[PDB]
Amino acid sequence: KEFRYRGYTLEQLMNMSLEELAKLLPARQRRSLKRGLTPEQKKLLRKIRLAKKGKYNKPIRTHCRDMIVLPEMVGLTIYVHNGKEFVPVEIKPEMIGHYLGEFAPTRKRVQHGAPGIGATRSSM
Amino acid sequence: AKPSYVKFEVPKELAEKALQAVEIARDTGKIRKGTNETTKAVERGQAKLVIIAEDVDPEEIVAHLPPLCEEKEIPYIYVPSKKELGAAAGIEVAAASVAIIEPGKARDLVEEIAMKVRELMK
Amino acid sequence: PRWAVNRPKDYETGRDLHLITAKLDMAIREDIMRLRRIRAYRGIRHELGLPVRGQRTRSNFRRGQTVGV
Amino acid sequence: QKARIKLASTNVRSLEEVANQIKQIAERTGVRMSGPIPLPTKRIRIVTRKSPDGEGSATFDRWELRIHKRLIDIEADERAMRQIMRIRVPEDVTIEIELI
Amino acid sequence: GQKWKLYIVKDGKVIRKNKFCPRCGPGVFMADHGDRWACGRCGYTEWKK
Amino acid sequence: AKADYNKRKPRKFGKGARRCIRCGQYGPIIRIHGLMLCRHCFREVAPKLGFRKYE
RNA sequence: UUAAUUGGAUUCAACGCCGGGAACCUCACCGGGGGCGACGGCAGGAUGAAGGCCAGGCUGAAGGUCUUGCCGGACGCGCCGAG
Ligand SMILES: [Mg+2]
Ligand SMILES: [Mg+2]
Ligand SMILES: [Mg+2]
Ligand SMILES: [Zn+2]
Repeated sequence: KEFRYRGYTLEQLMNMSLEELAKLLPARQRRSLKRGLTPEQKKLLRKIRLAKKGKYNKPIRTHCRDMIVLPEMVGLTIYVHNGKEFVPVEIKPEMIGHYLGEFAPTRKRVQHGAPGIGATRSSM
Repeated sequence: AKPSYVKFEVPKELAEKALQAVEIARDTGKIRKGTNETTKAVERGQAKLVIIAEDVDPEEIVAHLPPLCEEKEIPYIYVPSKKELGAAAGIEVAAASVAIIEPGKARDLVEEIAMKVRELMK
Repeated sequence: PRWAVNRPKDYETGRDLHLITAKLDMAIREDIMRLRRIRAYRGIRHELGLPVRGQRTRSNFRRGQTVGV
Repeated sequence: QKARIKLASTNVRSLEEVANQIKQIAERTGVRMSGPIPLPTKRIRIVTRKSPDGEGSATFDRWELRIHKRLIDIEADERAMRQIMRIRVPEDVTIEIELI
Repeated sequence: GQKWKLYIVKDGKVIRKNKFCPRCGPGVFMADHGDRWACGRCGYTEWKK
Repeated sequence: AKADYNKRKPRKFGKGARRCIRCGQYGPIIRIHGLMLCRHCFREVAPKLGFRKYE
């Protein structure tokens, strides 16, 4: 009942070069990685590696909704901005390859009320 | 530097050639005030006339120029009053050292007083 | 050819597979369930029964009865 | 040993005047000059909504600019080239001379 | 206030504790980190002893 | 440096990379044949440029 | 309905209309972070005003602020007018 992504365990994915991992991700993620990380994404990755190495034991918050989830981020907790607040996202192995913004909805679910004046032809 | 330092007397000719030889050279020259600025001027030799006034207490930022006097030629003179020093050259404040570099038509009396100070005490 | 099968690059094994009938249905159900377990935007759209591929929903996609004022 | 002269203008009369003067110069000397060939007119059409706001029936302007052209061939002879090179066309006329 | 001290000076001798940045000449003074020569304007990673 | 936080980013595409040369508006810019003029401004200066309404 | 779902137009003569096919920009809305007062004058200021920085904190990110200490020389939003 272990986890496997294309026939590979999580540990095998940990010791994989970035370029090698791009061949297993889908087309959009392969193109994005081939074009390089943005400088803000670079800063976030530096903080993530620092936290993994045993340093920086403070919550990690970010405005980077377009960051792709990588195998080295699994196990951490990251606070992703959704427009007005930073919401907590816990990285699970099955999240590998998705954008962070996919886990921080920006809109509230709609619960409708009673239609008002002007909502029908005979109500105007 | 400061009145509380007996170097020599207050010769009238020294004030005569240190004060009344810069108003006619202000309109034809450059001026660099400030002991922090001049410390570099004096060390690197940028300054041409070091006029050091006796108004700076304590002997903390004044105890740099007299020790550095014998390292370069530094034709140097002293100013009795500070209120009008900026009026003679600069602005309407109290100045500590107004360095003029290469002034126009300000040579004969300056050379004579510099020779007198060289033959006075160094 | 490998570009003609209905499940290229399988998520578990990584091979190029083709499925029919019950296995196909269970694989689709597993894909949707995996999306739902991680609480991805698409999984939430699947749960609420709303369009998942970016459509506008103000005018069309109406299934119900008229509300009165 | 032949020169190609290209002309363009927004005004038909001036264009005609310059071509006729070059023709007179080529007549005043023993030299063959292929007649002024008319190339197709260039038309610039721009269609715009008339109203500054968006209220009322939509109505449109169709603005047009027309640029006429001519082509002249002559054999490069200095006795004839000096006369044509010293002609001054009006400011609204472009003239270009090349040797082929 | 005033910041000009920590330069070792006696009655007639002058020598600076903080050296000048090699890209420029003397007179400009660095910081006193102890770990490295901050130098204020350019920067160096040399691990001053 | 404080003036850095007043300055605009120099874009090369999008609506923000083109302004009317007469009034400064963004938006409905006529790009035909190198003109850079709003639809509003082109209507009132078209006769001065040599355009005519034949039909 | 929402933190906000920016605003105009309602018979013909409002509703693929505002040349309105908005990912950034556009933008006017919402959450958050910074910056700006020619000219007259007040406290002030070379015994140096205002302004500018290597490194590491705070931070979404920032000499924005801070800590560590360097820089440069003449105007001056801590104040009232005024723009
Ligand atoms: Mg609306
Ligand atoms: Mg679009
Ligand atoms: Mg926008
Ligand atoms: Zn315009």
